[PDB]
Amino acid sequence: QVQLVESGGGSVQAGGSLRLSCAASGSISSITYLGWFRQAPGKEREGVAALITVNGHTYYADSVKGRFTVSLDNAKNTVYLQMNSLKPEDTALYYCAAAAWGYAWPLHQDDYWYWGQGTQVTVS
Amino acid sequence: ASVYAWNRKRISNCVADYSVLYNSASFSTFKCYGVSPTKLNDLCFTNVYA
Amino acid sequence: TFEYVSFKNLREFVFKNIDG
Repeated sequence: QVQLVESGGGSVQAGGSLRLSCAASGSISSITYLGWFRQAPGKEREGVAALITVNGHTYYADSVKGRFTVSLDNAKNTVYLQMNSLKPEDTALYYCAAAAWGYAWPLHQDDYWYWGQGTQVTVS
Repeated sequence: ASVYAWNRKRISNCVADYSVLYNSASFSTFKCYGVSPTKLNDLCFTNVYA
Repeated sequence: TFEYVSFKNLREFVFKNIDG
């Protein structure tokens, strides 16, 4: 019942900047938790960014700590993911996920999420 | 408590606020089944064993 | 599963158990 549309991807060099987005449509007030995923070629899809919609609390992984920021825009109904200080280990497919049951740090693939279509982010 | 002795304690005839739990800034795997945690504070149910 | 705190005198009472 919740549809996620994500964009903002593209190719940028090392040390550059990007800014992903993920718009939500449907039962918006029931969604309590937005988490950003990342699946490298040859690696499992892990948890990178986390954001409670009700609380505003942000949780970040240890490989992206001090570089990655997540923000919520309730007026435009779209969660953001600003990419700062990029390194070439970030070449992966990124996914935005929504939860209507609560928050769980660390992110897990086997939980019930509303999955998007994924955006390619390529850095070199 | 222990897991060989997790007693079925009855806390009754009072009120439990849950809005400080979301602002406790320490929860890791906060999992609510059935009903959403947004609609936990306003509506309650029987058998509130812990 | 409860607790409470409360000839010349005639302490009348009437008790009813309906609808649980």
